[PDB]
Amino acid sequence: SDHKFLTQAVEEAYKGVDCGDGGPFGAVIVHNNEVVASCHNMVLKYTDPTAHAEVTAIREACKKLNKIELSECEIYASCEPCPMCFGAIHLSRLKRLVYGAKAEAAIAIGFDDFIADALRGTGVYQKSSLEIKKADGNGAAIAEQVFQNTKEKFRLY
Amino acid sequence: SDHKFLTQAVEEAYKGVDCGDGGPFGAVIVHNNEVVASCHNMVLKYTDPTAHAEVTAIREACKKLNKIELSECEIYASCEPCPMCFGAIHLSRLKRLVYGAKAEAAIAIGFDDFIADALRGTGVYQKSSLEIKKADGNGAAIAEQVFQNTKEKFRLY
Ligand SMILES: O=c1[nH]c(=O)c2ncn([C@@H]3O[C@H](CO)[C@@H](O)[C@H]3O)c2[nH]1
Ligand SMILES: [Zn+2]
Ligand SMILES: [Zn+2]
Repeated sequence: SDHKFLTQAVEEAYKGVDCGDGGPFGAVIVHNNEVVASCHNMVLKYTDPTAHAEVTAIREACKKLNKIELSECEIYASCEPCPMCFGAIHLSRLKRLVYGAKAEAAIAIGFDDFIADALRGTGVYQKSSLEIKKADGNGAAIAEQVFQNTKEKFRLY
Repeated sequence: SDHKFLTQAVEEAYKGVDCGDGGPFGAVIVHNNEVVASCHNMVLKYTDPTAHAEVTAIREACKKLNKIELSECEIYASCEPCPMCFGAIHLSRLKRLVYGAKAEAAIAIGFDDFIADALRGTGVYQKSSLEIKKADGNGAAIAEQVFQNTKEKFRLY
């Protein structure tokens, strides 16, 4: 089922960058095969630099479930969560994170080299509680190609 | 000027605890001596674990200035911002952060050992360039006293 929800997050990234809500980033929060929230980056729509896909999904899932913790839930991110979003994932008590593309795939088309030390295990103070799965194979390929596809779409604009 | 806005952030922390909005944390965003946002933790009121004082303040300042970057603004946090909030401060491009109490003051009364490497200078993948001032003297005194005064008066999260 990992493939299904990761590809749904990828679809959310495409949808969000097509409708102009924000950058090509998606996030899906699931509760035992049940989709709780399916969101993308809403920074431009909300005029909110904290409205990344992961943060938006956390907010919507927490409001839908009437609780500030998502201990029974897992999050699927189309792209490797940033430091802010990884911190939000920690605070949300999500029990597992699956992300598709490395941050370098986003950096390749002009996004900031804003990478979470706690996700990559390079910190002194911050460590991760979280089970972190980096996607491989076909899901990883789809997620990685997201960014070059979006650049192609808007090339002649 | 630093002491005034840090004191206002401390006051926001106290007000938020008294309201039941969240924990004893405040944040004030300033543009050239004008207060752009004055917020406290809203986790309990919004059912939103991302609604820390700093994130709430960034949201409100961005909505008031109707822009997603706060390049000429400064932020005053009653307590050392967590990894999430420091990532949000990074993304909002705030040029200066003044914080009152070290994170250990909050950790000592039950909060997560959840510390931002990039703030303390131990980040590797997260490279922050904003100016960071840790309060001294009376500011540090009142900011630390926040956590002694608010013990047992709010629900942890
Ligand atoms: O930056 C923060 N803003 C808050 O509102 C807040 N509320 C609680 N905490 C927790 O306090 C500790 C010290 O930063 C960390 O465990 C935070 O998650 C907060 N950190
Ligand atoms: Zn993010
Ligand atoms: Zn925080």
